[PDB]
Amino acid sequence: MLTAHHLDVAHGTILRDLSLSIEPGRVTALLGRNGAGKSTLLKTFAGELTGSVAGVRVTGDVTLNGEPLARIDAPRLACLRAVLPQAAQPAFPFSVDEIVLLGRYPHARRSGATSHRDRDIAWRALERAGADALVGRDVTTLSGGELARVQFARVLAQLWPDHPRYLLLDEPTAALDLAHQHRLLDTVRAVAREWQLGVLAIVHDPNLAARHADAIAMLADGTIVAHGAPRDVMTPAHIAQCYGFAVKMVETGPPVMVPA
Amino acid sequence: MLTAHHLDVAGTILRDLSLSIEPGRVTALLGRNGAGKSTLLKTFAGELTGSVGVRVTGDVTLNGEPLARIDAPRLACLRAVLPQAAQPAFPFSVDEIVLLGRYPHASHRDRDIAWRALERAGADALVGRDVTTLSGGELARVQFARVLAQLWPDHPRYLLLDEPTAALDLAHQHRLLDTVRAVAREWQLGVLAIVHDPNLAARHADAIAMLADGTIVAHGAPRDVMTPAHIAQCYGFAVKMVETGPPVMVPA
Amino acid sequence: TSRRFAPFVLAALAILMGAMSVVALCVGAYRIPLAEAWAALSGDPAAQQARAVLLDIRAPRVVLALLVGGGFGATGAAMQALFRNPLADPGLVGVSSGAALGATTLIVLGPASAAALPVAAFAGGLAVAALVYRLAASRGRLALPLLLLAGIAINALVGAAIGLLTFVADDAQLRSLTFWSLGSLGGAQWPTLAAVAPCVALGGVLLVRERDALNALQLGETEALHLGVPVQRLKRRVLVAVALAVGALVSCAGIIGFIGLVAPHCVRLACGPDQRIVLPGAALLGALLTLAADLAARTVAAPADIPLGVLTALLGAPFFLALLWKNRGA
Amino acid sequence: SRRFAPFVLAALAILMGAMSVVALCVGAYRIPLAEAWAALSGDPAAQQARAVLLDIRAPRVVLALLVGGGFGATGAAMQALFRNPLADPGLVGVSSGAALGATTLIVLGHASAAALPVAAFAGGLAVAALVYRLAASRGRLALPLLLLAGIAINALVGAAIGLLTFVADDAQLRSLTFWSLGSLGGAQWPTLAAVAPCVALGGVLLVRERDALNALQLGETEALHLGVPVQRLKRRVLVAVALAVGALVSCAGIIGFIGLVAPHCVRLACGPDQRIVLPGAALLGALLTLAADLAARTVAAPADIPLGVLTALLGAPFFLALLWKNRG
Ligand SMILES: CCCCCCCCCCO[C@@H]1O[C@H](CO)[C@@H](O[C@H]2O[C@H](CO)[C@@H](O)[C@H](O)[C@H]2O)[C@H](O)[C@H]1O
Ligand SMILES: CCCCCCCCCCO[C@@H]1O[C@H](CO)[C@@H](O[C@H]2O[C@H](CO)[C@@H](O)[C@H](O)[C@H]2O)[C@H](O)[C@H]1O
Repeated sequence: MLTAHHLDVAHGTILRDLSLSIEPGRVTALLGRNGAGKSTLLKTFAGELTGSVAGVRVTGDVTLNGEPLARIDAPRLACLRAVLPQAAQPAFPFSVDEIVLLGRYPHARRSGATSHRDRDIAWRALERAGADALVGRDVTTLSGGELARVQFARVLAQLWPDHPRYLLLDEPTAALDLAHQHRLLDTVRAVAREWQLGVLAIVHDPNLAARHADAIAMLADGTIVAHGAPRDVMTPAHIAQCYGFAVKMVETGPPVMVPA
Repeated sequence: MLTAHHLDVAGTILRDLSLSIEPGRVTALLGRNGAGKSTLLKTFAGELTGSVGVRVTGDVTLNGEPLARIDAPRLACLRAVLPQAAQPAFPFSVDEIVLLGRYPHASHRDRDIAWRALERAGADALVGRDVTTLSGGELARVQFARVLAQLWPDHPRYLLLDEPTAALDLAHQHRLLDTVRAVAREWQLGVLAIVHDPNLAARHADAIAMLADGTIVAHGAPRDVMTPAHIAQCYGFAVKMVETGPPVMVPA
Repeated sequence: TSRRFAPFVLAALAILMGAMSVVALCVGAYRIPLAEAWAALSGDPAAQQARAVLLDIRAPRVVLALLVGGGFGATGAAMQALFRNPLADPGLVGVSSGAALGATTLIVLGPASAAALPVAAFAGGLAVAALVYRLAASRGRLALPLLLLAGIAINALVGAAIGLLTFVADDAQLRSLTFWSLGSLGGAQWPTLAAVAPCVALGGVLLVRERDALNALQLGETEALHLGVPVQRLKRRVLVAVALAVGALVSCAGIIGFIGLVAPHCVRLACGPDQRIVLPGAALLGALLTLAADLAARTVAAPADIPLGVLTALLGAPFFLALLWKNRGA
Repeated sequence: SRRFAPFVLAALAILMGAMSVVALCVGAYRIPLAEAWAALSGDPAAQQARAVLLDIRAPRVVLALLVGGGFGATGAAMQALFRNPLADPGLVGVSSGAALGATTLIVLGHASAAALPVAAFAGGLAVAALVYRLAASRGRLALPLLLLAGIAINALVGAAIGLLTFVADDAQLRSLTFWSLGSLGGAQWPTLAAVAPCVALGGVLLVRERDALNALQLGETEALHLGVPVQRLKRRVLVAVALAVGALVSCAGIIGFIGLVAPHCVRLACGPDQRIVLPGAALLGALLTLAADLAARTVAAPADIPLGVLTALLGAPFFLALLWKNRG
């Protein structure tokens, strides 16, 4: 598993005694108000804060399938985890084909082999991202929604099964329209179940985390203040201290958070 | 009454669009990305009809007279725009920003208003702070206080929100939308706001207009408009509605 | 809604500048104490030659240093507001290049009236500052990115003409070009200041008449438009005012040199971005810094008279080294 | 998949070669092609035409190819490393260093005559290295801080250059002024015996980084997640650039828009993939410079126009063009 045990990250401490584990096959959604430290915790699971990169000091164990992250080379690490970020407007007008292929960079053997399996994976990843209509296109004529499908294609390409890995979503779901957001978190869950992949996704709408996550970690002031299935964690008292927001729950035919 | 009748904008991104913002009431505008929400808002603001390369046709009127015929600096005293809090190029104090709300009016009753604007927006602890030490939530609150400073009454004006709820937290985007209505009502003031979360508009609008491919496809109170088939042809998204005792939208 | 207790900062600089200014007259190549120099300028029949060295050789140079510093300080404050960016230099308008084109066109194509050189630099300064504006504006919307792109392109073409003209220049012409291009207040005489000063003051007036609109524009261009600021008319009025003051100054000082970046940046860090403080604030501090720089040249290596551009670069370098050290981490 | 441009590369090649021949058969010392072929063939009647072709005219052609090729490829690399088309090989401060190296030699002293490129070369690299050290923090290099360190050191450098120009005499002024204007009139074989391997090496380090460069143009954080040593690569690209551009400007003076223009054309022609753009740029760079330097030798002969002048008369319509391009 991908695991933080008694994690501290530090300018004071932004993460204080934090313990969370990402389970292969299951999707863990990360909730918290702005500044709660969600994006730090995720950078920490990426390994941006531990190794020959930083002055910020980190304490406690963080573990990927059994070894401390700090002992995992950025090249090797690029094969066990991938990060789907956000503000994807590229600096130069690459093609879609090129963006996705770049996800095969940590695998390309010579240095940038672009082998035939790689062009297939790139096509099959564009397939599951639902972006295969966009083969050819200049990435700068793409709506933010199309581009967001392409970046998802590219991050799948990097994790494609070959010869347990981890996918870290950094608020991928916002600025997608409604139907789009549910589409992506459904596919993410499917991939996580099919490839035995551990997913941590930072999500804004707690109702959205409720429908698509197997597990929820509510992060309040550098610490995880609730963890577990959407049924048990999603409660008025928890939403209360995580968000300062007085809510109530309501049923359907997964239960929805509602104000007042 | 701030009204658009048979309004076209140019390809063409708004096709034959009729809608009216009316004082005391908050209309919320819903649509998916690329539906022309932001174009229509700029149109009401008077950005595409004064003197400033695109084609606009139809009547857009503010309290009777056509927008095409209202100076920018007088227009600035009839409407204001909440643009979602950006941190300026240089480190002004919170006071200097709010007082800038008073620029179309400019002093002495100014400093008094800027205070009472800062208070209604719940951003008065922030006085004398540098805006670049502010979190985006405080920054949002201060920008809100600047727009209230601009529309403040003394001796029917309009407030347009270009997605100010954006990435405020859950509890603060609710406060802001509530306090807009509260001010819309007291100062008798027409509010048009682009909202992302359809349930957020349900809970705080008086009227919901849905935008689908350049044109309006529904208009009325949340109760009558928030239907699965409207959400379908607006968002291409299959939902159902659940009660509460404000009925909330849910997929499946 | 309080304030920041600036105006003493403004007052101090005015005093410090004024003081320094007075001492500047006594420490040039002609050394004279405050007493004897007062007496001479006040009509003492015993010091008719001393009045002539001070009122004819020293004064125009000290006054030119105040016009240059105050000029660059104020136009920089305006441009940095206009571009919402502390790195906008007054040069970018186009005007510096045209000065250097017109100055070199005249030095090298002789076929000399001492009013011929500044008038040429001033015409070229405004012409290429006006040509760059037309290339960027579309009758009539002025995108600041396009103004910068026209500038890059028109600057490439003017440097082509300059090097071509340099290439063909004989020894005397080359010596003017490089001297003028290192910046010097050593050409300062009253008849030209009669012409330069009203330009700089009229540019100065036009900027002041825009201190509120510029403050509103610091909020966002679209934000300011919503407040009623006519941001397109505002862009053009600042540029023509900057072009008019800088063009007058480069015409008789040459290329200098970092003040319009440094001065409005310290005044800002002391009093905030409020255009109502910064524009007179930066001009006082600019006049104070330029004069400190010219007092330094006429002194540190006496009797050599070191190019002023060299000394103002020795302010720029520590200023940007301070910026660097400050914005580590960030 | 959607991008077959190796014909673009191959075309640029043919056009470059073609231009090379055309440059060898023109023009100041009047040689008709018949005397040109006889001279190259060993006919003793064409003995002087041969010395011109091989000792005067060949070194300038090969130098123009080295200059244009070196600036195109390092433009290609700088713009990928900074993910901005406007990044220019000079930002390291190599160009000022060379100016300061060369102008302290012209104005003080001493030795001769291949001493001018060595001073210019040691000056570039030293100012390059200083600008690097001021920005890095042992060991993380932010590219904003690189620029500030550059602005600052170029301030300091420019003053030292201003002070030398000031105390210089009329002969020494004639030398700076023209040294900084650009020229290939110097070119002889022993010169570019040294320069060529210097820029031959730089180009090898850059091609050796092309795949990491492509990942980088996707995101500094994105490249980092794919396994690129983003810190080690910035330092690697910067050295290689400071190295070929240093050797180049040390014996050509300051030129002059090519490192911007050629990569931007191949990027418009073939997209941004570093695997095509660096050879493409190096190729089109060498082609545009030869063409420029040919015009300088012959447009006003026997005047030898500084080539800084001509390569600016190239950047002017280019920037004027992509103005006109991006009005929207
Ligand atoms: C805030 C920005 C505004 C700052 C204004 C700058 C102040 C500069 C004033 C320029 O006015 C000049 O004053 C000189 C005073 O000496 C006059 O010379 C006069 O005195 C000279 C000294 O001998 C004589 O040579 C001249 O004939 C005689 O005109 C000169 O004509 C006049 O134009
Ligand atoms: C990837 C880079 C590809 C670009 C190719 C450029 C490579 C240039 C390397 C320079 O090599 C030179 O070749 C000359 C050949 O002529 C030699 O001159 C020799 O021949 C000359 C005339 O032919 C004589 O004048 C000289 O004395 C004699 O050294 C010279 O020594 C040698 O250093």
